[PDB]
Amino acid sequence: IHLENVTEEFNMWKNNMVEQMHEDIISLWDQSLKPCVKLTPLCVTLQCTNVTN
Amino acid sequence: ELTQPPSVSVSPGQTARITCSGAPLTSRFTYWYRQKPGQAPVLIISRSSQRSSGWSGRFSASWSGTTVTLTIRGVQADDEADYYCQSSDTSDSYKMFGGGTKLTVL
Amino acid sequence: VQLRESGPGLVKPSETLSLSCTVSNDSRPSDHSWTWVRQSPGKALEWIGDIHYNGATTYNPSLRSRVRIELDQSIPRFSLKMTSMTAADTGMYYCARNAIRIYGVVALGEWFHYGMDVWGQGTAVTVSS
Ligand SMILES: *[C@@H]1O[C@H](CO)[C@@H](O[C@@H]2O[C@H](CO)[C@@H](O[C@@H]3O[C@H](CO[C@H]4O[C@H](CO[C@H]5O[C@H](CO)[C@@H](O)[C@H](O)[C@@H]5O[C@H]5O[C@H](CO)[C@@H](O)[C@H](O)[C@@H]5O)[C@@H](O)[C@H](O[C@H]5O[C@H](CO)[C@@H](O)[C@H](O)[C@@H]5O)[C@@H]4O)[C@@H](O)[C@H](O[C@H]4O[C@H](CO)[C@@H](O)[C@H](O)[C@@H]4O[C@H]4O[C@H](CO)[C@@H](O)[C@H](O)[C@@H]4O[C@H]4O[C@H](CO)[C@@H](O)[C@H](O)[C@@H]4O)[C@@H]3O)[C@H](O)[C@H]2NC(C)=O)[C@H](O)[C@H]1NC(C)=O
Ligand SMILES: *[C@@H]1O[C@H](CO)[C@@H](O[C@@H]2O[C@H](CO)[C@@H](O[C@@H]3O[C@H](CO)[C@@H](O)[C@H](O[C@H]4O[C@H](CO)[C@@H](O)[C@H](O)[C@@H]4O[C@H]4O[C@H](CO)[C@@H](O)[C@H](O)[C@@H]4O[C@H]4O[C@H](CO)[C@@H](O)[C@H](O)[C@@H]4O)[C@@H]3O)[C@H](O)[C@H]2NC(C)=O)[C@H](O)[C@H]1NC(C)=O
Ligand SMILES: *[C@@H]1O[C@H](CO)[C@@H](O)[C@H](O)[C@H]1NC(C)=O
Ligand SMILES: *[C@@H]1O[C@H](CO)[C@@H](O)[C@H](O)[C@H]1NC(C)=O
Repeated sequence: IHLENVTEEFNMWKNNMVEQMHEDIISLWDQSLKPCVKLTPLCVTLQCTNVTN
Repeated sequence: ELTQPPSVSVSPGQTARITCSGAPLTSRFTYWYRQKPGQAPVLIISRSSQRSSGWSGRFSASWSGTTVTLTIRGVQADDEADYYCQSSDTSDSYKMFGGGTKLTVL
Repeated sequence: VQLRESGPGLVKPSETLSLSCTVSNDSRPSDHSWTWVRQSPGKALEWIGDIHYNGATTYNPSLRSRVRIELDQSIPRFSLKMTSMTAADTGMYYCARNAIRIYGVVALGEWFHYGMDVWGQGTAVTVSS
Protein backbone atom coordinates (compact mmCIF):
# COMPACT_ATOMS: atom_id res chain seq x y z
CA ILE A 1 0.00 0.00 0.00
CA HIS A 2 1.91 3.00 -1.31
CA LEU A 3 2.08 6.02 0.98
CA GLU A 4 2.31 9.72 0.22
CA ASN A 5 5.40 11.68 1.29
CA VAL A 6 6.60 10.14 4.56
CA THR A 7 10.07 11.38 5.48
CA GLU A 8 11.48 8.37 7.33
CA GLU A 9 15.15 7.53 7.84
CA PHE A 10 16.33 3.94 8.16
CA ASN A 11 19.24 2.40 10.03
CA MET A 12 20.22 -0.88 8.39
CA TRP A 13 23.13 -1.31 10.78
CA LYS A 14 20.96 -1.22 13.92
CA ASN A 15 17.88 -3.42 13.82
CA ASN A 16 16.74 -6.62 15.48
CA MET A 17 15.55 -8.15 12.20
CA VAL A 18 19.14 -9.09 11.40
CA GLU A 19 19.68 -10.23 14.98
CA GLN A 20 16.66 -12.53 14.97
CA MET A 21 17.41 -13.90 11.48
CA HIS A 22 20.86 -14.96 12.66
CA GLU A 23 19.22 -16.62 15.67
CA ASP A 24 16.47 -18.35 13.70
CA ILE A 25 18.44 -20.33 11.14
CA ILE A 26 21.11 -21.60 13.54
CA SER A 27 18.35 -22.92 15.78
CA LEU A 28 16.43 -24.22 12.77
CA TRP A 29 19.39 -25.96 11.17
CA ASP A 30 20.35 -27.51 14.49
CA GLN A 31 16.79 -28.82 14.73
CA SER A 32 17.30 -30.84 11.55
CA LEU A 33 20.49 -32.25 13.08
CA LYS A 34 18.68 -33.88 16.02
CA PRO A 35 17.22 -37.23 14.82
CA CYS A 36 20.27 -38.14 12.73
CA VAL A 37 22.89 -40.70 13.68
CA LYS A 38 25.36 -39.52 16.31
CA LEU A 39 28.17 -41.74 14.99
CA THR A 40 31.13 -41.29 17.21
CA PRO A 41 32.69 -44.78 17.39
CA LEU A 42 34.99 -43.99 14.49
CA CYS A 43 37.33 -41.62 16.36
CA VAL A 44 39.96 -44.36 16.55
CA THR A 45 43.56 -44.90 15.44
CA LEU A 46 43.07 -44.42 11.73
CA GLN A 47 46.08 -45.27 9.60
CA CYS A 48 46.34 -44.44 5.93
CA THR A 49 48.60 -44.19 2.91
CA ASN A 50 48.56 -42.41 -0.40
CA VAL A 51 46.24 -43.64 -3.11
CA THR A 52 48.22 -46.17 -5.12
CA ASN A 53 48.37 -45.88 -8.89
CA GLU B 1 70.38 -39.29 -13.71
CA LEU B 2 69.36 -42.86 -14.50
CA THR B 3 71.08 -46.20 -14.09
CA GLN B 4 70.76 -49.26 -16.32
CA PRO B 5 72.58 -52.51 -16.98
CA PRO B 6 74.74 -52.15 -20.11
CA SER B 7 73.66 -55.43 -21.71
CA VAL B 8 71.28 -58.28 -20.89
CA SER B 9 71.79 -61.79 -22.28
CA VAL B 10 68.94 -64.30 -22.51
CA SER B 11 67.91 -67.24 -24.66
CA PRO B 12 64.69 -67.04 -26.69
CA GLY B 13 61.52 -68.17 -24.96
CA GLN B 14 62.46 -67.03 -21.46
CA THR B 15 61.61 -63.84 -19.56
CA ALA B 16 64.22 -61.07 -19.71
CA ARG B 17 64.09 -58.28 -17.16
CA ILE B 18 65.87 -54.91 -17.25
CA THR B 19 66.18 -52.75 -14.14
CA CYS B 20 66.27 -49.02 -14.75
CA SER B 21 67.48 -47.35 -11.56
CA GLY B 22 67.98 -43.72 -10.68
CA ALA B 23 67.32 -40.93 -8.21
CA PRO B 24 64.27 -39.26 -9.92
CA LEU B 25 62.41 -42.60 -9.97
CA THR B 26 61.34 -42.15 -6.35
CA SER B 27 58.40 -40.10 -7.63
CA ARG B 28 58.13 -39.59 -11.37
CA PHE B 29 56.88 -41.79 -14.20
CA THR B 30 59.12 -43.95 -16.39
CA TYR B 31 58.98 -44.17 -20.18
CA TRP B 32 60.19 -46.97 -22.41
CA TYR B 33 61.40 -47.00 -25.99
CA ARG B 34 62.73 -49.31 -28.68
CA GLN B 35 65.18 -48.26 -31.37
CA LYS B 36 66.47 -50.47 -34.14
CA PRO B 37 69.97 -49.51 -35.31
CA GLY B 38 69.82 -47.18 -38.28
CA GLN B 39 66.17 -46.32 -37.63
CA ALA B 40 63.93 -44.32 -35.32
CA PRO B 41 62.99 -44.82 -31.67
CA VAL B 42 59.62 -46.42 -30.96
CA LEU B 43 57.45 -45.75 -27.92
CA ILE B 44 56.62 -49.15 -26.48
CA ILE B 45 55.15 -48.33 -23.06
CA SER B 46 52.88 -45.29 -22.75
CA ARG B 47 50.36 -44.42 -20.05
CA SER B 48 46.66 -43.88 -19.49
CA SER B 49 45.24 -41.99 -16.49
CA GLN B 50 47.10 -42.10 -13.22
CA ARG B 51 45.40 -44.94 -11.34
CA SER B 52 45.33 -47.28 -14.33
CA SER B 53 48.77 -49.03 -14.44
CA GLY B 54 49.38 -47.16 -17.68
CA TRP B 55 48.92 -49.96 -20.21
CA SER B 56 49.32 -53.74 -20.01
CA GLY B 57 49.60 -55.60 -23.32
CA ARG B 58 52.73 -57.49 -24.28
CA PHE B 59 55.15 -55.89 -21.80
CA SER B 60 54.88 -54.87 -18.16
CA ALA B 61 56.82 -53.01 -15.50
CA SER B 62 56.91 -53.05 -11.71
CA TRP B 63 58.35 -50.61 -9.21
CA SER B 64 60.35 -51.16 -6.03
CA GLY B 65 62.35 -48.35 -4.47
CA THR B 66 64.39 -46.36 -6.95
CA THR B 67 64.41 -49.40 -9.27
CA VAL B 68 61.99 -50.07 -12.12
CA THR B 69 62.01 -53.55 -13.65
CA LEU B 70 61.27 -53.92 -17.38
CA THR B 71 59.51 -57.26 -17.83
CA ILE B 72 59.74 -58.84 -21.29
CA ARG B 73 57.44 -61.85 -21.59
CA GLY B 74 58.11 -64.33 -24.37
CA VAL B 75 61.52 -63.41 -25.73
CA GLN B 76 62.10 -64.28 -29.38
CA ALA B 77 65.01 -63.44 -31.67
CA ASP B 78 63.32 -60.58 -33.54
CA ASP B 79 63.18 -58.01 -30.73
CA GLU B 80 66.99 -57.54 -30.80
CA ALA B 81 67.64 -53.82 -30.31
CA ASP B 82 68.84 -51.29 -27.73
CA TYR B 83 66.46 -50.15 -25.02
CA TYR B 84 65.98 -46.96 -23.05
CA CYS B 85 64.16 -45.85 -19.93
CA GLN B 86 63.15 -42.21 -19.79
CA SER B 87 61.76 -39.92 -17.10
CA SER B 88 62.09 -36.34 -15.93
CA ASP B 89 63.07 -34.72 -12.65
CA THR B 90 60.84 -34.45 -9.58
CA SER B 91 61.26 -30.68 -9.87
CA ASP B 92 59.75 -31.07 -13.39
CA SER B 93 62.31 -28.95 -15.19
CA TYR B 94 64.26 -31.11 -17.65
CA LYS B 95 64.10 -34.54 -19.26
CA MET B 96 66.85 -37.15 -19.09
CA PHE B 97 67.38 -40.54 -20.73
CA GLY B 98 68.69 -43.86 -19.56
CA GLY B 99 72.21 -44.93 -20.40
CA GLY B 100 71.16 -47.55 -22.92
CA THR B 101 70.74 -51.31 -22.66
CA LYS B 102 71.49 -53.84 -25.37
CA LEU B 103 69.32 -56.92 -25.76
CA THR B 104 71.48 -60.02 -26.32
CA VAL B 105 69.47 -62.96 -27.68
CA LEU B 106 70.97 -66.45 -27.85
CA VAL C 1 50.03 -38.88 -39.75
CA GLN C 2 53.05 -38.04 -41.88
CA LEU C 3 56.19 -36.18 -40.94
CA ARG C 4 59.43 -35.29 -42.72
CA GLU C 5 62.59 -33.49 -41.57
CA SER C 6 64.62 -30.93 -43.55
CA GLY C 7 68.39 -30.58 -43.50
CA PRO C 8 71.50 -29.29 -45.30
CA GLY C 9 73.62 -32.41 -44.81
CA LEU C 10 77.10 -30.89 -44.44
CA VAL C 11 77.70 -28.06 -41.95
CA LYS C 12 81.04 -26.40 -41.27
CA PRO C 13 82.27 -26.04 -37.67
CA SER C 14 81.61 -22.81 -35.72
CA GLU C 15 78.60 -21.96 -37.91
CA THR C 16 74.90 -22.28 -37.11
CA LEU C 17 72.15 -24.83 -37.75
CA SER C 18 68.78 -24.47 -39.48
CA LEU C 19 66.48 -27.49 -39.32
CA SER C 20 62.73 -28.00 -39.55
CA CYS C 21 60.15 -30.79 -39.52
CA THR C 22 56.99 -30.67 -41.64
CA VAL C 23 53.85 -32.39 -40.33
CA SER C 24 50.77 -33.42 -42.29
CA ASN C 25 47.74 -35.71 -41.93
CA ASP C 26 47.10 -34.50 -38.39
CA SER C 27 43.47 -33.88 -37.48
CA ARG C 28 44.39 -32.08 -34.23
CA PRO C 29 47.87 -30.64 -34.78
CA SER C 30 47.22 -27.93 -32.21
CA ASP C 31 47.21 -29.94 -28.98
CA HIS C 32 50.38 -32.04 -29.08
CA SER C 33 53.93 -31.20 -28.08
CA TRP C 34 56.73 -30.87 -30.61
CA THR C 35 60.31 -31.64 -29.73
CA TRP C 36 63.82 -32.14 -31.08
CA VAL C 37 65.89 -35.06 -29.78
CA ARG C 38 69.32 -35.88 -31.15
CA GLN C 39 71.47 -39.01 -31.12
CA SER C 40 75.19 -39.61 -31.39
CA PRO C 41 76.46 -42.84 -33.03
CA GLY C 42 76.76 -45.72 -30.60
CA LYS C 43 75.38 -43.54 -27.80
CA ALA C 44 72.18 -42.87 -25.92
CA LEU C 45 69.47 -40.44 -26.95
CA GLU C 46 69.80 -36.74 -26.22
CA TRP C 47 66.79 -34.52 -25.59
CA ILE C 48 67.12 -30.95 -26.83
CA GLY C 49 63.97 -28.94 -26.27
CA ASP C 50 60.29 -28.67 -26.95
CA ILE C 51 57.62 -26.23 -28.06
CA HIS C 52 53.87 -25.88 -27.61
CA TYR C 53 51.53 -23.76 -29.67
CA ASN C 54 50.93 -21.28 -26.87
CA GLY C 55 54.55 -20.27 -27.43
CA ALA C 56 55.99 -21.75 -24.24
CA THR C 57 59.34 -23.48 -24.82
CA THR C 58 61.72 -25.33 -22.55
CA TYR C 59 65.22 -26.50 -23.38
CA ASN C 60 68.05 -28.71 -22.23
CA PRO C 61 69.74 -26.22 -19.85
CA SER C 62 73.26 -27.32 -20.79
CA LEU C 63 72.53 -26.73 -24.48
CA ARG C 64 70.24 -23.75 -23.83
CA SER C 65 72.83 -21.08 -24.62
CA ARG C 66 73.16 -22.15 -28.27
CA VAL C 67 69.71 -23.43 -29.25
CA ARG C 68 66.29 -22.08 -30.16
CA ILE C 69 63.16 -23.80 -31.46
CA GLU C 70 60.50 -21.83 -33.32
CA LEU C 71 57.29 -22.54 -35.07
CA ASP C 72 55.00 -21.98 -38.01
CA GLN C 73 51.46 -23.27 -37.58
CA SER C 74 49.91 -22.50 -40.98
CA ILE C 75 52.29 -24.95 -42.55
CA PRO C 76 52.62 -27.40 -39.61
CA ARG C 77 56.40 -27.07 -39.60
CA PHE C 78 58.46 -26.12 -36.56
CA SER C 79 62.03 -24.94 -36.94
CA LEU C 80 65.37 -25.39 -35.17
CA LYS C 81 68.04 -22.76 -34.48
CA MET C 82 71.30 -24.16 -33.11
CA THR C 83 74.31 -21.85 -33.11
CA SER C 84 78.07 -22.46 -32.84
CA MET C 85 78.32 -25.92 -34.38
CA THR C 86 81.09 -28.19 -33.08
CA ALA C 87 82.29 -31.54 -34.42
CA ALA C 88 81.17 -33.30 -31.22
CA ASP C 89 77.56 -32.55 -32.22
CA THR C 90 77.90 -34.74 -35.33
CA GLY C 91 75.07 -37.25 -35.15
CA MET C 92 71.56 -38.34 -36.04
CA TYR C 93 68.88 -35.82 -35.17
CA TYR C 94 65.13 -36.30 -34.81
CA CYS C 95 61.87 -34.39 -34.65
CA ALA C 96 59.07 -36.03 -32.70
CA ARG C 97 55.49 -35.60 -31.55
CA ASN C 98 54.88 -35.91 -27.81
CA ALA C 99 51.17 -36.45 -27.39
CA ILE C 100 49.09 -35.14 -24.50
CA ARG C 101 45.62 -36.27 -23.62
CA ILE C 102 43.20 -34.28 -21.56
CA TYR C 103 41.09 -35.30 -18.60
CA GLY C 104 39.80 -31.83 -17.78
CA VAL C 105 40.82 -28.21 -17.35
CA VAL C 106 43.98 -27.41 -19.29
CA ALA C 107 44.62 -24.26 -17.25
CA LEU C 108 44.52 -26.26 -14.00
CA GLY C 109 46.94 -28.92 -15.21
CA GLU C 110 44.41 -31.72 -15.65
CA TRP C 111 46.40 -33.26 -18.49
CA PHE C 112 49.22 -35.75 -18.87
CA HIS C 113 51.77 -36.64 -21.51
CA TYR C 114 50.66 -39.63 -23.54
CA GLY C 115 54.19 -40.31 -24.72
CA MET C 116 56.29 -39.66 -27.83
CA ASP C 117 54.49 -41.71 -30.47
CA VAL C 118 55.81 -40.48 -33.82
CA TRP C 119 59.49 -40.23 -34.69
CA GLY C 120 61.25 -38.38 -37.47
CA GLN C 121 63.32 -39.39 -40.46
CA GLY C 122 66.73 -38.91 -38.91
CA THR C 123 69.40 -36.74 -40.50
CA ALA C 124 73.13 -37.36 -40.85
CA VAL C 125 74.21 -34.13 -39.20
CA THR C 126 77.83 -33.92 -40.37
CA VAL C 127 79.96 -31.20 -38.78
CA SER C 128 83.08 -31.32 -40.94
CA SER C 129 85.08 -29.25 -43.40
C1 LIG D 1 35.60 -24.68 -17.54
O1 LIG D 1 36.13 -24.36 -18.79
C2 LIG D 1 37.08 -25.32 -19.29
C3 LIG D 1 37.52 -24.80 -20.63
O2 LIG D 1 38.70 -24.02 -20.51
C4 LIG D 1 36.48 -26.73 -19.36
O3 LIG D 1 37.59 -27.61 -19.54
C5 LIG D 1 37.29 -28.68 -20.44
O4 LIG D 1 36.92 -29.82 -19.66
C6 LIG D 1 36.61 -31.00 -20.41
C7 LIG D 1 36.25 -32.07 -19.40
O5 LIG D 1 36.30 -31.56 -18.08
C8 LIG D 1 37.79 -31.41 -21.30
O6 LIG D 1 37.32 -32.46 -22.13
C9 LIG D 1 38.27 -33.52 -22.27
O7 LIG D 1 38.81 -33.40 -23.53
C10 LIG D 1 39.71 -34.43 -23.92
C11 LIG D 1 40.26 -34.04 -25.24
O8 LIG D 1 39.14 -33.89 -26.08
C12 LIG D 1 39.59 -33.27 -27.28
O9 LIG D 1 40.35 -34.24 -28.03
C13 LIG D 1 39.60 -35.35 -28.61
C14 LIG D 1 40.59 -36.35 -29.23
O10 LIG D 1 40.45 -36.29 -30.64
C15 LIG D 1 41.61 -36.82 -31.28
O11 LIG D 1 41.24 -37.89 -32.15
C16 LIG D 1 40.33 -37.57 -33.26
C17 LIG D 1 40.17 -38.80 -34.10
O12 LIG D 1 39.36 -39.70 -33.39
C18 LIG D 1 40.92 -36.43 -34.06
O13 LIG D 1 40.01 -36.00 -35.06
C19 LIG D 1 41.16 -35.30 -33.12
O14 LIG D 1 41.43 -34.19 -33.91
C20 LIG D 1 42.22 -35.70 -32.07
O15 LIG D 1 43.29 -36.24 -32.80
C21 LIG D 1 44.54 -35.96 -32.15
O16 LIG D 1 44.95 -36.99 -31.25
C22 LIG D 1 45.24 -38.25 -31.84
C23 LIG D 1 45.41 -39.25 -30.72
O17 LIG D 1 46.63 -38.97 -30.05
C24 LIG D 1 46.50 -38.05 -32.67
O18 LIG D 1 46.88 -39.30 -33.21
C25 LIG D 1 46.19 -37.08 -33.82
O19 LIG D 1 47.39 -36.77 -34.51
C26 LIG D 1 45.45 -35.79 -33.38
O20 LIG D 1 46.45 -34.83 -33.16
C27 LIG D 1 38.68 -34.74 -29.60
O21 LIG D 1 38.05 -35.80 -30.27
C28 LIG D 1 37.68 -33.86 -28.85
O22 LIG D 1 36.76 -33.31 -29.77
C29 LIG D 1 35.42 -33.89 -29.73
O23 LIG D 1 35.45 -35.33 -30.09
C30 LIG D 1 34.98 -36.38 -29.18
C31 LIG D 1 34.61 -37.58 -30.02
O24 LIG D 1 33.84 -38.46 -29.23
C32 LIG D 1 33.81 -35.89 -28.37
O25 LIG D 1 33.34 -36.95 -27.56
C33 LIG D 1 34.33 -34.77 -27.49
O26 LIG D 1 33.37 -34.43 -26.50
C34 LIG D 1 34.73 -33.54 -28.33
O27 LIG D 1 33.52 -32.80 -28.53
C35 LIG D 1 38.38 -32.74 -28.07
O28 LIG D 1 38.80 -31.81 -29.06
C36 LIG D 1 39.04 -35.79 -23.91
O29 LIG D 1 40.05 -36.76 -24.09
C37 LIG D 1 38.33 -36.01 -22.56
O30 LIG D 1 37.54 -37.15 -22.68
C38 LIG D 1 38.08 -38.19 -21.87
O31 LIG D 1 37.46 -38.19 -20.60
C39 LIG D 1 36.02 -38.38 -20.59
C40 LIG D 1 35.59 -38.38 -19.17
O32 LIG D 1 36.45 -39.26 -18.47
C41 LIG D 1 35.69 -39.71 -21.28
O33 LIG D 1 34.29 -39.87 -21.35
C42 LIG D 1 36.28 -39.68 -22.69
O34 LIG D 1 35.92 -40.86 -23.38
C43 LIG D 1 37.78 -39.49 -22.62
O35 LIG D 1 38.26 -40.61 -21.86
C44 LIG D 1 39.25 -41.32 -22.62
O36 LIG D 1 40.49 -40.65 -22.59
C45 LIG D 1 41.09 -40.41 -21.29
C46 LIG D 1 42.46 -39.88 -21.56
O37 LIG D 1 42.87 -39.21 -20.39
C47 LIG D 1 41.11 -41.69 -20.41
O38 LIG D 1 41.26 -41.31 -19.06
C48 LIG D 1 39.81 -42.52 -20.55
O39 LIG D 1 40.01 -43.78 -19.93
C49 LIG D 1 39.41 -42.71 -21.99
O40 LIG D 1 40.53 -43.39 -22.53
C50 LIG D 1 40.12 -44.39 -23.46
O41 LIG D 1 39.96 -43.83 -24.75
C51 LIG D 1 41.15 -43.22 -25.33
C52 LIG D 1 40.78 -42.60 -26.66
O42 LIG D 1 39.42 -42.92 -26.95
C53 LIG D 1 42.25 -44.30 -25.43
O43 LIG D 1 43.42 -43.75 -25.98
C54 LIG D 1 42.51 -44.84 -24.01
O44 LIG D 1 43.61 -45.74 -24.01
C55 LIG D 1 41.23 -45.46 -23.44
O45 LIG D 1 40.91 -46.53 -24.32
C56 LIG D 1 37.50 -34.82 -22.11
O46 LIG D 1 36.41 -34.79 -22.99
C57 LIG D 1 38.23 -30.23 -22.16
O47 LIG D 1 39.42 -30.54 -22.87
C58 LIG D 1 38.51 -29.01 -21.28
N1 LIG D 1 38.99 -27.90 -22.08
C59 LIG D 1 39.96 -27.09 -21.65
C60 LIG D 1 40.38 -26.00 -22.60
O48 LIG D 1 40.46 -27.21 -20.54
C61 LIG D 1 35.73 -27.10 -18.08
O49 LIG D 1 34.93 -28.26 -18.27
C62 LIG D 1 34.81 -25.96 -17.66
N2 LIG D 1 34.13 -26.27 -16.41
C63 LIG D 1 32.83 -26.01 -16.23
C64 LIG D 1 32.27 -26.39 -14.89
O50 LIG D 1 32.14 -25.49 -17.09
C1 LIG E 1 48.96 -11.56 -11.06
O1 LIG E 1 48.64 -11.71 -12.42
C2 LIG E 1 49.76 -11.55 -13.29
C3 LIG E 1 49.20 -11.49 -14.69
O2 LIG E 1 47.79 -11.60 -14.69
C4 LIG E 1 50.71 -12.71 -13.05
O3 LIG E 1 51.91 -12.49 -13.80
C5 LIG E 1 52.14 -13.62 -14.66
O4 LIG E 1 52.55 -14.80 -13.95
C6 LIG E 1 52.72 -15.94 -14.81
C7 LIG E 1 53.13 -17.09 -13.92
O5 LIG E 1 53.43 -16.63 -12.61
C8 LIG E 1 53.73 -15.66 -15.93
O6 LIG E 1 53.55 -16.69 -16.89
C9 LIG E 1 54.78 -17.28 -17.30
O7 LIG E 1 55.49 -16.46 -18.23
C10 LIG E 1 56.67 -17.06 -18.83
C11 LIG E 1 57.28 -16.04 -19.78
O8 LIG E 1 56.23 -15.27 -20.35
C12 LIG E 1 56.28 -18.39 -19.53
O9 LIG E 1 57.44 -19.05 -20.00
C13 LIG E 1 55.52 -19.29 -18.53
O10 LIG E 1 55.11 -20.51 -19.14
C14 LIG E 1 55.52 -21.58 -18.26
O11 LIG E 1 54.67 -21.70 -17.10
C15 LIG E 1 53.27 -22.07 -17.30
C16 LIG E 1 52.67 -22.22 -15.93
O12 LIG E 1 53.71 -22.65 -15.06
C17 LIG E 1 53.19 -23.35 -18.14
O13 LIG E 1 51.84 -23.62 -18.47
C18 LIG E 1 54.01 -23.15 -19.42
O14 LIG E 1 53.85 -24.27 -20.28
C19 LIG E 1 55.46 -22.87 -19.06
O15 LIG E 1 55.82 -23.91 -18.19
C20 LIG E 1 56.77 -24.78 -18.82
O16 LIG E 1 58.08 -24.41 -18.48
C21 LIG E 1 58.43 -24.51 -17.08
C22 LIG E 1 59.82 -24.00 -16.91
O17 LIG E 1 60.25 -24.34 -15.61
C23 LIG E 1 58.29 -25.98 -16.67
O18 LIG E 1 58.65 -26.11 -15.31
C24 LIG E 1 56.84 -26.40 -16.86
O19 LIG E 1 56.67 -27.75 -16.45
C25 LIG E 1 56.36 -26.17 -18.30
O20 LIG E 1 56.92 -27.19 -19.09
C26 LIG E 1 55.80 -27.88 -19.67
O21 LIG E 1 55.17 -27.07 -20.68
C27 LIG E 1 55.91 -26.78 -21.90
C28 LIG E 1 54.97 -26.09 -22.83
O22 LIG E 1 54.00 -27.05 -23.19
C29 LIG E 1 56.40 -28.08 -22.49
O23 LIG E 1 57.20 -27.78 -23.60
C30 LIG E 1 57.21 -28.81 -21.41
O24 LIG E 1 57.78 -29.97 -21.96
C31 LIG E 1 56.34 -29.17 -20.25
O25 LIG E 1 55.30 -29.94 -20.83
C32 LIG E 1 54.33 -18.57 -17.95
O26 LIG E 1 53.46 -18.30 -19.03
C33 LIG E 1 53.47 -14.33 -16.63
O27 LIG E 1 54.56 -13.99 -17.47
C34 LIG E 1 53.24 -13.22 -15.62
N1 LIG E 1 52.92 -11.97 -16.29
C35 LIG E 1 53.53 -10.81 -15.99
C36 LIG E 1 53.08 -9.61 -16.77
O28 LIG E 1 54.39 -10.74 -15.12
C37 LIG E 1 51.11 -12.78 -11.59
O29 LIG E 1 51.81 -13.99 -11.34
C38 LIG E 1 49.92 -12.67 -10.62
N2 LIG E 1 50.43 -12.38 -9.29
C39 LIG E 1 50.84 -13.31 -8.44
C40 LIG E 1 51.41 -12.80 -7.15
O30 LIG E 1 50.76 -14.51 -8.69
C1 LIG F 1 47.98 -51.93 -11.11
O1 LIG F 1 47.03 -51.67 -10.05
C2 LIG F 1 45.72 -52.20 -10.32
C3 LIG F 1 44.82 -51.73 -9.21
O2 LIG F 1 45.55 -51.00 -8.24
C4 LIG F 1 45.79 -53.72 -10.44
O3 LIG F 1 44.50 -54.22 -10.76
C5 LIG F 1 46.78 -54.11 -11.53
O4 LIG F 1 46.95 -55.53 -11.54
C6 LIG F 1 48.14 -53.45 -11.31
N1 LIG F 1 49.03 -53.73 -12.43
C7 LIG F 1 50.33 -53.96 -12.29
C8 LIG F 1 51.09 -54.23 -13.55
O5 LIG F 1 50.88 -53.96 -11.19
C1 LIG G 1 46.39 -40.27 -42.66
O1 LIG G 1 47.01 -41.45 -42.15
C2 LIG G 1 46.08 -42.40 -41.64
C3 LIG G 1 46.87 -43.46 -40.92
O2 LIG G 1 47.38 -42.97 -39.69
C4 LIG G 1 45.26 -42.92 -42.81
O3 LIG G 1 44.29 -43.84 -42.34
C5 LIG G 1 44.57 -41.76 -43.51
O4 LIG G 1 43.97 -42.19 -44.73
C6 LIG G 1 45.53 -40.61 -43.85
N1 LIG G 1 44.78 -39.44 -44.24
C7 LIG G 1 44.68 -39.02 -45.50
C8 LIG G 1 43.85 -37.79 -45.73
O5 LIG G 1 45.24 -39.61 -46.42
